[PDB]
Amino acid sequence: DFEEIPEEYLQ
Amino acid sequence: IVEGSDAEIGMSPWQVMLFRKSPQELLCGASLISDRWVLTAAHCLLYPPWDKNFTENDLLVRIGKHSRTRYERNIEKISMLEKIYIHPRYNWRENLDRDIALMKLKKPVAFSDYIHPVCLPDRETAASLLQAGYKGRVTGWGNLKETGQPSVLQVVNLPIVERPVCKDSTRIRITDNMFCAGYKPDEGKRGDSCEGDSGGPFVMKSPFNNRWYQMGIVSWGEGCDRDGKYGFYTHVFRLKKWIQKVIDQF
Amino acid sequence: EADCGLRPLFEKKSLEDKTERELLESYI
Ligand SMILES: N[C@H](Cc1ccccc1)C(=O)N1CCC[C@H]1C(=O)NCc1cccc(Cl)c1
Ligand code: NA
Ligand code: NA
Repeated sequence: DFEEIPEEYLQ
Repeated sequence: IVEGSDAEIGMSPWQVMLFRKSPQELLCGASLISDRWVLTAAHCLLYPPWDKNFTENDLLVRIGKHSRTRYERNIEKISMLEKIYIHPRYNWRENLDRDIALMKLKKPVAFSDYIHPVCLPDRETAASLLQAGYKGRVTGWGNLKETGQPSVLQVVNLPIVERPVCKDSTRIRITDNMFCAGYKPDEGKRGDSCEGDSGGPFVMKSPFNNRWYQMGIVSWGEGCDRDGKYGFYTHVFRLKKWIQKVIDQF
Repeated sequence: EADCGLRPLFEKKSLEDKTERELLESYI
């Protein structure tokens, strides 16, 4: 339900 | 938030969203108290009855938000956690006594029109303002009803309730580290926190210096916006000695 | 912080949000 956040923050 | 309204832009620039990395979902509210410290409820991070035990790397904080679900490019800032600190006498077994936790950010956050810290109360501000009938303000992205979810941050203003009325509303044991807020059945107006508002701030605007202070943390309630029930909030000033100890030493 | 609790888009501009007066009126 949430817009995907930038990959940068999931590193 | 039940029976609140949409927040204005920049109305609660200390509001923080606790966000799970995988699956990507909202976990809780929280608040910004400096460029590197975020305050929340302990039960947002640790609650064994529900098999909840989050570690730093499980979590992100999202600061400066308005929309619940959108990625607010050029506005919100997303920060990783360095360390979690839960109150050593947090009572998850019984009544959520001392429901408070701090999170230190890996890097300090830049302030902006949308990102700004709230004050923590001194003894005199707390004594002056924590009085039955005086109203504070709760903000969050939690459910709109007990039994759905909002598009943007919600806001509700609620009166502090006399401690005997809080006690007489529940079988759960209340402590001095809690206060309760909400309207009485006869008072007409409604409103409450709900699931997902956990850990967000109960704030008051001092009439002495026109600054916003965080008096409470969204902690517990039986249902949401039920007649004769009230929301319970962690008493921030009562636990400020622990807050200062963590920040001074970490 | 030294300017804690002062919102950029409200107190810092001397603008009032739509319901803060409800809080003030309760502080009796
Ligand atoms: N419904 C339980 C009641 C409870 C209180 C103390 C100890 C055990 C259970 C609750 O509120 N819980 C169970 C653990 C988390 C918390 C919650 O949902 N908090 C969110 C909430 C909901 C409505 C109003 C408020 Cl202020 C806060
Ligand atoms: Na009781
Ligand atoms: Na109620």
